[PDB]
Amino acid sequence: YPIPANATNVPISIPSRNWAAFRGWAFTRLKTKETPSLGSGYDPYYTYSG
Amino acid sequence: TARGIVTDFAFLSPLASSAASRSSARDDKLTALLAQLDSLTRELNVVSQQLLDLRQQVSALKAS
Repeated sequence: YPIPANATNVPISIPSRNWAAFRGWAFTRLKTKETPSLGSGYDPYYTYSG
Repeated sequence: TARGIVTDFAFLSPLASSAASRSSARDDKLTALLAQLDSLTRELNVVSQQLLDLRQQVSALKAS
């Protein structure tokens, strides 16, 4: 879930499922310019190949 | 122009589902501003009369 403009506080979304067994939890953060929407090959707004 | 207009709408795609939880997250946070920025402003105007009396504590006694 993205972080638009000057941003700090964001909650989680998905509720309805069965929570069987986990191993751990991990966070991470990446730019929307750096990484495109997955499942296409080429996107117009992806102009950062680094 | 061909690329410039397109970028803004599409990138909010995973955020689309959490529309209800944020419109109401906002309102109560603004109610939190009502008290947190009242108490804070009240501390500034009081300094108004404290420094005004501190003025006349020094200015009247430095003189003698």
